[PDB]
Amino acid sequence: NYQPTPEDRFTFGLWTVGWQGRDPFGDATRRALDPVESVRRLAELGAHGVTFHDDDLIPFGSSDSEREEHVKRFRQALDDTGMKVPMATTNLFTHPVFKDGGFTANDRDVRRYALRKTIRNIDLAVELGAETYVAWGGREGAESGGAKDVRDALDRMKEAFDLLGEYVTSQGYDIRFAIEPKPNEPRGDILLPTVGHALAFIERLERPELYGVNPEVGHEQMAGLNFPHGIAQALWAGKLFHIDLNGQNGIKYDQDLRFGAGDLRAAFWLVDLLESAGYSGPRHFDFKPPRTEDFDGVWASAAGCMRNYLILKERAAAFRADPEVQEALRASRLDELARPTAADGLQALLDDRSAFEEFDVDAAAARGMAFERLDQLAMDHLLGARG
Amino acid sequence: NYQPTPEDRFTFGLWTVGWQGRDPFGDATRRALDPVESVRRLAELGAHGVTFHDDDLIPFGSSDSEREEHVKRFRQALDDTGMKVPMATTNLFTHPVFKDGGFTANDRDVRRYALRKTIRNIDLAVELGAETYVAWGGREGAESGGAKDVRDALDRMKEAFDLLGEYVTSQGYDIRFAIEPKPNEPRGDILLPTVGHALAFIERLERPELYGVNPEVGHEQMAGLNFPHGIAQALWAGKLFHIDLNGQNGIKYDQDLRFGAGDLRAAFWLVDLLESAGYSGPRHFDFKPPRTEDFDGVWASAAGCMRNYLILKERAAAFRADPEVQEALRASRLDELARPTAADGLQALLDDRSAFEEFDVDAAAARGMAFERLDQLAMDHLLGARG
Amino acid sequence: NYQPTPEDRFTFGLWTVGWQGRDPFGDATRRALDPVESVRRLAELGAHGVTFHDDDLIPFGSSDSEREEHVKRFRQALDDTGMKVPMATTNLFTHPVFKDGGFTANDRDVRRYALRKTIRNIDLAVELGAETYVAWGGREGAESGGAKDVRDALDRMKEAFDLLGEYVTSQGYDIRFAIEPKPNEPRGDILLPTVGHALAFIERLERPELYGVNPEVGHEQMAGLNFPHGIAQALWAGKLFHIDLNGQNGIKYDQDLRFGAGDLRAAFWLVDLLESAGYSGPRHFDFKPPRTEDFDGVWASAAGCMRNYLILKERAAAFRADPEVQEALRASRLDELARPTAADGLQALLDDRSAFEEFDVDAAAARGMAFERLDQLAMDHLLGARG
Amino acid sequence: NYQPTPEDRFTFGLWTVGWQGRDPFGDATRRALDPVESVRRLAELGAHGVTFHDDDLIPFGSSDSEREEHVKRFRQALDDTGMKVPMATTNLFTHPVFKDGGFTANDRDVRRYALRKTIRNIDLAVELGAETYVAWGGREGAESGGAKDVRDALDRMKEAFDLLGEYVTSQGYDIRFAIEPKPNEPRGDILLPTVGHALAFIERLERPELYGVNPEVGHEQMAGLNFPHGIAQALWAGKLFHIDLNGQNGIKYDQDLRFGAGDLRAAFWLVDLLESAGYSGPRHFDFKPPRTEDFDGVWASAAGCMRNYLILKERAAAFRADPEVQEALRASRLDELARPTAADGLQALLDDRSAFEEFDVDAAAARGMAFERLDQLAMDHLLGARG
Ligand SMILES: [Mg+2]
Ligand SMILES: [Mg+2]
Ligand SMILES: [Mg+2]
Ligand SMILES: [Mg+2]
Ligand SMILES: [Mn+2]
Ligand SMILES: [Mn+2]
Ligand SMILES: [Mn+2]
Ligand SMILES: [Mn+2]
Repeated sequence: NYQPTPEDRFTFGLWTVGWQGRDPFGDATRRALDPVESVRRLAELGAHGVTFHDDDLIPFGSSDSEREEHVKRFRQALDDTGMKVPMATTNLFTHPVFKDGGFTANDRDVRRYALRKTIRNIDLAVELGAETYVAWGGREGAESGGAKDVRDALDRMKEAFDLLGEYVTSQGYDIRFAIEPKPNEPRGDILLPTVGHALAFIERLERPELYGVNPEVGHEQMAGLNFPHGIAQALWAGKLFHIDLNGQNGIKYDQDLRFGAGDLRAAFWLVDLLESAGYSGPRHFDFKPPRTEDFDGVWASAAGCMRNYLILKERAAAFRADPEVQEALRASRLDELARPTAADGLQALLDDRSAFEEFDVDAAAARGMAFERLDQLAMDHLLGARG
Repeated sequence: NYQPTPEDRFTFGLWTVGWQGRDPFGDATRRALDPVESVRRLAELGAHGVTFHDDDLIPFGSSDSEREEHVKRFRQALDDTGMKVPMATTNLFTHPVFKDGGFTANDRDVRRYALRKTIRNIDLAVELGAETYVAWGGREGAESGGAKDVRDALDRMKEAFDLLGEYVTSQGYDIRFAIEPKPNEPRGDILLPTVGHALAFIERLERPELYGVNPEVGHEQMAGLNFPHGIAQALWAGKLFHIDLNGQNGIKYDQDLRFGAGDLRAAFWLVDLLESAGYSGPRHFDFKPPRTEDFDGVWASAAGCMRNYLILKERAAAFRADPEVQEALRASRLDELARPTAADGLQALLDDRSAFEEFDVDAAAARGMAFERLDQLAMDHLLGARG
Repeated sequence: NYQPTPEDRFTFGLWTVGWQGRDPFGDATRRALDPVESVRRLAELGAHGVTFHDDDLIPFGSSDSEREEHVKRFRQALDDTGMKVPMATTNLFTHPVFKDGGFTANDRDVRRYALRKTIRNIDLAVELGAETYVAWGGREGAESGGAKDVRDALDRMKEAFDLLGEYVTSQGYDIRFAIEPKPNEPRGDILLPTVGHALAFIERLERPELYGVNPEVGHEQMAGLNFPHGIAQALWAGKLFHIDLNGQNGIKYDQDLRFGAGDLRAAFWLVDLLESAGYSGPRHFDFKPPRTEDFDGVWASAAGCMRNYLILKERAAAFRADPEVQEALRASRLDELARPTAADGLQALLDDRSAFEEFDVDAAAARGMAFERLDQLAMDHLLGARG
Repeated sequence: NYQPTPEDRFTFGLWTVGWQGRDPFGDATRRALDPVESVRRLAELGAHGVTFHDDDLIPFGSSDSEREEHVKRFRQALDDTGMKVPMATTNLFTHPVFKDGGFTANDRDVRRYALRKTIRNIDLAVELGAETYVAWGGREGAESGGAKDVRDALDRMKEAFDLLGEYVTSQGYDIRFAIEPKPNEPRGDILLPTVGHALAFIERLERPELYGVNPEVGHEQMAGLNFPHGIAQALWAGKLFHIDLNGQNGIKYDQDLRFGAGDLRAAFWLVDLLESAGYSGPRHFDFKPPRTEDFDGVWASAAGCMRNYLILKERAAAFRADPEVQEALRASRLDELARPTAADGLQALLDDRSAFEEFDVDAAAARGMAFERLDQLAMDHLLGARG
């Protein structure tokens, strides 16, 4: 019941089920997984593919011969299981050299190094069949006001992304970029902190068509924002290239709980939106099995991610197909929201006495919106109190 | 000492000092102010100008006869004091007809009425010499997920702003629009909730050059965001058309405290940024004197807004003029942040062996950033524990 | 299906369904309800009783004859419907005289007035059969640091509550007090901001046995706290006298959505706790039907409060009775949490080599807690994915 | 200028300046410090003393032989510099055995081990002259609702603290316990999450006089609470045994910035309260120099903690000494707040017609509170815009 299949396009980062449980206050509680074991276990649970940072697969500072042997094992595991690699990314945050950032580090030589590290892994991503390259600028930011001139840093960030668009264009690579926003942690404030800031930044790049967003449930909620609303704005702009699914309990540290946990009604409205919009990209889980768990709990947590999506997908479809919800949407005038305000045009609007001179504002004000019934129907469907 | 003059460009909304103290849990504590009296008292305090909603100046429902008397009195008060009207805006949130929004109400007739109400006040704003027209969509949004399809709502919001841009260009008006974001309150979630979301939305308008942002200190802080960082991104995009200054203590209801209150160091870094970037627009206070105050406290609170700006301006200037701070900025490599990462081009960067193959990452990782020394110098300057 | 009955002990404040929709930015959207109509409508929906502020029932400044006629109508409506009045409270926040507080107003004469207003309504509460008297100190606090010496204010707050305990003891009234915490709004910070602060304060009253807490879902969540955890601490201390149920979407203004909305999984764990602890007080909804709604939406919202509680009660009971959840609780050692750590006593613990000298910390560390399976079983039960 | 001396009682944890910079997303940026070197560097900066976790001083797993050498070296360093050890604490959060807690772990054998580990370090703390023993239950709590029955967990926490109180009283030790609250991180929710919750819990211990709180600036601010207000309630209850000073920017991960950073006006009001109440304990800094810094920045950040305290102390003293501020305090009736509301008794209050029957509420409502003038004087004093 609610069994995931590869057609559901569920993907996992190597670093998700691979997380050893080291947090700001504690040591690791689990040993490291071989990426090959991760690929095989995830295939048996019904996953579609896996994603990776360069440093998840290739030990930092590996020689080229040493790099080749690491890829070849991962290689074979993907071949054996039919697992795809739809997305890859760069670790520009763990090594101490990135303590003030990669692309916007104050030191110029670190910025050049970060670009070279990124470009090497783009090559590898394309070889493995990745269609999306994610950038999470986790160290781009500041703890204090004078440490970072944000106008200069945005110049440096634009320069880096423009150079990367140049590289893939010169190589003829069929790959797009997705910026993953986060408001804070591990920096006090991170540049491009929300979906909105990232969307605005993309419009100033030299070729904006190459760049989209990879929003994460928990990151927008870390700013108290409505995640389905932000996803709707990304869809409206044509910029939802990828998505990170997990759970988060409000405004605190980045929890990365399994999808479904955290804010359950936001999860319901998110799945309703993705499915009714026909989003066809990967459903990627950027989550961390809590460090209380042994490895059997790791795979239970990963399976739970996939199961909760499938349950919510079923309830959202039942909600939209219910004839009673039908009528309630018409009663709340959702179909009128979808109609133009003034397709007659500006001149006609200015000459329409019914729009102002003779508009009965008191009668219009008395009309109820009937939102609370509509919402209780949605609650009933989520909880299985109707079908 | 720290006395404002009209040259400082301090402006205030009629609705700020005119707030009667009604909050969700309590009735008014102050009598209503005559707009003419506000203009005169504000001029006596050293203000540069005043701003208004249509309904602050002209009582809602006023006959075309009564509307003319109200503007005449106000124009006369402006002339007698000198005082300017740099910006105006529409009240699309108080009357019950707007309970589901103005531009994005589900009911089409409400949406047409909201546009007609706005266009009438654009005409009045231009006659009074306003250069900026502000839109705060306080009722655009939702409490529940099914009540608003956000993709349709963004279509309607774009339709509204495109029509307004058509109107002003057809009349030859030399006015620009500024969107004022806010994440929530009075709606559970408000559309375009942060500076970034509004900046992104503007790029999809038909004539994006006509539109910028009017960010408010407290509104970005209601999402836990760094207001100076968000202002920097607006400046970087060429979109800071106007600014609302006030105070806010973190993530809670919108407090609208006087400027300087709330987060004091963020106010310092904001004034440093505005003054160093050469922002030339109004320094506008969107604040509410607390309802504990009588009219003497109203005027004391308004004077405090201006005074705190002027103190912070002095300390930020002293900070940037200090040779020891200039040293510390070079020690933290802020000057290198301003340097192109790779003006030598993509190919040169790829061939530069010093950027990767022979980059000593451990030596680079060992470099201290000297940020804490720089920040304590900024502390000392703010507190006047050095000159 | 999921039909409320008076035995479920659901209660509503007159001010909940009576809320006219006036918020900080908008006028009322609904006319006022006669308390008699409220009592009759709520009885037909299956409610158990109603609660009131003095000012909900008796217009402020009513004469004694005028007071008598208002009570007599309410009176008869309760008699006709069998509705109970289990709780009442005082409005010490709406009138401008309370702008700096009631019990902790700086002005001594206002503090005496607040006590006299409270004592009059205690008499009325007892006449109507109330067993709990709630105090929400909504104006007790400050916007600025110097306005309120909190040690002096806590002295004044203790003095007020001690005097009230004296009054009911002298009159022989069978009634208890419950303090309703809230962290902020309408004051910048409110004294006793959380359940914990209120519990601590009660221990310094002259007769602590007379005082408990009335926690509200949304208020604890306004501080980002775990509401079920706080309710557990109140139960542990023997202090849960009353509870306010509603919904809240994280850290923002006090939304007072209908119960079930906001944080749905917290609602599930709250009902699980209340039912398994055998809480026998009223299930009181302190909520506000959104101002988008007409009166038919008001009653739909109120019915939804009751329905969601009953659905969650069913899912929580099914969760606890599931033999698979059974085993999972034993697998996660919840029964071991309920056993003493050292019932053998201090001397035996100090002499137990297995507790330290010979404890195998590495073997103990390797044990998984199996929390993620347990939690996915709970998710499955909430969503009706198992029975 | 603003130079610390041992008389100022500034103390630092070994783990503060000794933090190597490991965060959830990054490896260490600094080498480990020898405790003897920290003691000497801190003494050179003007510190009064140092504090420690057992595992900061003695490497975990040390033989009883190796443990003695470590303490001897440290005692010698203390003697050479003078330096005191006013408080000590137990690390019950780093080792993986504590992944579900120490005192409230579901596994009983872990709970017994946590007690034995703590009791060993109490003996060491007393030998080094510590007067306060701090407990931060960083791992007590949960990520999911069913993992922890909080009522049983509070039974186990009380059992643990009662046993510790039995131990110290049986040995004749003259040490007191201080509970350090925190709302979340590293657990999703931590038990006893705020100052109020811990104060309430203490009153249910067997010997409550032995236990107080160790509040931390950033931890209360992680719940959006007013830290000076919470300190005032701890003082009012006689329970402020110790304090942790640092900086935090609002509701996010625990930043542990140096004191003065974060919320600057709250730091001012905190220092005003501590100094005016005559708090005599240590001024302890629980902070982390940012991982961007080298060892020069570590020491600069520590010096900044002390310097910012001393600047704020001067400005708060000037504020309270200013005759114009004393005037403003009387104008705001702070002196009347300090007056008993009804020292004449319940019966006299009931018979006082001036308190209700003849109280002119509209005249009282008209009184301005003059809070904004008072607060701007406090501003001026903090910024040194008056003397
Ligand atoms: Mg992510
Ligand atoms: Mg504003
Ligand atoms: Mg309530
Ligand atoms: Mg601490
Ligand atoms: Mn995350
Ligand atoms: Mn505002
Ligand atoms: Mn509430
Ligand atoms: Mn901390």
